[PDB]
Amino acid sequence: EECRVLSIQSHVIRGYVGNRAATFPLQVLGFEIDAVNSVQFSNHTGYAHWKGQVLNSDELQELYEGLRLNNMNKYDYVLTGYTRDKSFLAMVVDIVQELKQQNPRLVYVCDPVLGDKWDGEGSMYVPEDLLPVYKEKVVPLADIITPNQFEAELLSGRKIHSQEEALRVMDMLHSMGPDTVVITSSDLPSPQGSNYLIVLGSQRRSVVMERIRMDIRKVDAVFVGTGDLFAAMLLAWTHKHPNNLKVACEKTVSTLHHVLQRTIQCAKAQAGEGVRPSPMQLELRMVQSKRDIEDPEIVVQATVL
Amino acid sequence: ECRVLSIQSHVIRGYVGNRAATFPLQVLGFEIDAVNSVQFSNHTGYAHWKGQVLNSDELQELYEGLRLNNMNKYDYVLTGYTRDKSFLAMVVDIVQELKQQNPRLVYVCDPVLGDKWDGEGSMYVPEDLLPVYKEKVVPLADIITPNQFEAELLSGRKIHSQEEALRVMDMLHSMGPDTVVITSSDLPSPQGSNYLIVLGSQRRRNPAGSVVMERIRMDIRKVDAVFVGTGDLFAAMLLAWTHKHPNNLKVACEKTVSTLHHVLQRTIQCAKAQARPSPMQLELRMVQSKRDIEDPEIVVQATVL
Ligand SMILES: Nc1ncnc2c1ncn2[C@@H]1O[C@H](COP(=O)(O)OP(=O)(O)OP(=O)(O)O)[C@@H](O)[C@H]1O
Ligand SMILES: Nc1ncnc2c1ncn2[C@@H]1O[C@H](COP(=O)(O)OP(=O)(O)OP(=O)(O)O)[C@@H](O)[C@H]1O
Ligand SMILES: Cc1ncc(COP(=O)(O)O)c(C=O)c1O
Ligand SMILES: Cc1ncc(COP(=O)(O)O)c(C=O)c1O
Ligand SMILES: [Mg+2]
Ligand SMILES: [Mg+2]
Ligand SMILES: [Mg+2]
Ligand SMILES: [Mg+2]
Ligand code: NA
Ligand code: NA
Repeated sequence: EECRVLSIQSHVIRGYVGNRAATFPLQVLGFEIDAVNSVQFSNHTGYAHWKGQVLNSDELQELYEGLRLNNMNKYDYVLTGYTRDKSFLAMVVDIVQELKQQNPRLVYVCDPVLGDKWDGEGSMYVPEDLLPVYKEKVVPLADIITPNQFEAELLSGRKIHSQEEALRVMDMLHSMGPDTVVITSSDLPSPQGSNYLIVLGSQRRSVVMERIRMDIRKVDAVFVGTGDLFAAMLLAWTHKHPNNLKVACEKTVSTLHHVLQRTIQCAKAQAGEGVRPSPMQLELRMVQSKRDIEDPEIVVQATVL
Repeated sequence: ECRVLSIQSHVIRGYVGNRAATFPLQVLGFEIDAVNSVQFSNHTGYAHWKGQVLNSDELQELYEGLRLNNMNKYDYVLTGYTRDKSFLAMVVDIVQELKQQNPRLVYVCDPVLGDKWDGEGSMYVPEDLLPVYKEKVVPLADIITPNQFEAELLSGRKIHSQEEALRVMDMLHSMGPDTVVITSSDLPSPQGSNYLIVLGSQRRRNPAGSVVMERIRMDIRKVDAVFVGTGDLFAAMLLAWTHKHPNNLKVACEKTVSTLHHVLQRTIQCAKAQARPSPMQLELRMVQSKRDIEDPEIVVQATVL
């Protein structure tokens, strides 16, 4: 009847990040997703300016309490992403634990947002005290995690220089609890050329492993909200294709392809030839990608490792 | 691209305020930015509900952020249930500046003041809001959607018949808005007593330059239940379909009212099959009505007045 998702992420007025990047897509795919907005900002922090207010851990608990009092604390999935506050994350953990006791079959999709790699090596953009909570509290509770290379390294304590090392680090994260690990981006080399980024996916489930790889053509620009979109779409596609990590990843990545393809085109037309599109011009063309989200044309086959 | 700034309430579970208005508008291709005026666990018609509210200062701050980035350029502004006078005054100042930034901006205002329960009607917003609506908001509005009780409060006249309704509608036009739709009333229907009546009136200047007025009426059969959020959805869709059929109120209203019907029908059937349906079972089945929102099959035709 209904697949409900409790998604606790940022909200911006203008643009598509966090809950803004996750909601429309999931609703379009028929999920009863409920959005708890961890913050409400004018726009994402990639802009010259930004304003807003946050939601403290007490307010989050207050909201959970209202749902519980009405017996609306039964969800099929929980989805979380970027959080800057340690208190908030701990409160999130208590909530998932609770929702899990309420429904053992709940799937927690955790995007362990900690930072990223830029030119070569990267940096965190979350207070460091958060990492221990993610390693000790969050990830062990998670059923599906979506870190990028940097986050996978931080959560494992191991550096990743090759595909093999990435799969080993993924085995470590698996042992930490999550049955599905998908590294959403990395510096790994591709035979296709230098203009590619690699996605690796591992799923434990007769206990069998399924591992995949995808080589994605890089678009010349920095997008915001794509990691969030990736996690939400992975949530939707692993849902329709359980035990088929391959397809789930192909639909997720293809959906990202169409959205970004549509986004970079508009960004240019607006910026004009030879001019790099601004963050504003680079906002995901989300509503215009509705048909691509409903049924994405697979434009990337994933290789079975 | 058509940009809408919608300042209304947000709930975690259910569809009212920005939750009733956002998904449908996005489905229709509108770039709608949602400013959440409150964040509650659910709508206040449930046994319990908890949450926080946005104050006029935070609204001003969120707006300052859009402005600092030059993102205060909108085609439409949509407001609904507002609980605080200083908030409403802040909303008024915002709409003024936006209209200055763009003189073609259309302000769609749902002047939420109260309603009628059986025979008697009463307010559910601070009474000190009525003067602000009368002198500050409605004069800035291009499209208003009051229910019968609100048209009466705004006009200062009681409505006992179609004739009195049309006079208050002209009164409302003279206050400001070119489009006045009374979204519900207990006026008499030649089809029975179990009908609510919708009246619409739109003043526009045709190609030749003559100022004319289109007037319509719809007799909707009442369903046995109280829905929350349908008034919000009505305004949202009215915005969407008058945008599509700017010189045809009859069609705009027929698509708006037909969309509610399809939604309410699906909702009433997946509430009966659950049960009396409680507030939770009567939540608008928003996500499941996607197809109906995109292209509503017209099920009720309007009477030309
Ligand atoms: N410049 C780009 N070119 C092509 N695809 C991109 C680009 N940026 C993002 N993507 C798409 O978005 C996905 C996620 O990458 P991103 O770098 O946006 O997230 P992450 O950094 O992997 O996630 P997060 O920081 O939220 O944990 C990539 O797998 C790819 O599908
Ligand atoms: N019980 C019902 N039976 C049939 N249709 C209904 C019913 N309730 C709401 N509707 C639909 O929703 C529309 C809006 O009515 P509602 O009473 O929901 O809002 P209002 O009270 O008219 O608006 P507001 O938000 O300004 O108070 C009606 O015109 C109709 O299309
Ligand atoms: C507050 C906030 N939410 C969401 C996002 C989206 O993150 P990503 O670019 O990985 O999709 C960002 C990006 O930094 C952010 O700052
Ligand atoms: C915060 C809020 N938003 C929206 C609504 C829904 O209004 P309506 O049923 O007139 O569309 C309500 C109900 O009173 C409400 O409390
Ligand atoms: Mg990245
Ligand atoms: Mg992110
Ligand atoms: Mg009503
Ligand atoms: Mg309302
Ligand atoms: Na990621
Ligand atoms: Na109304």
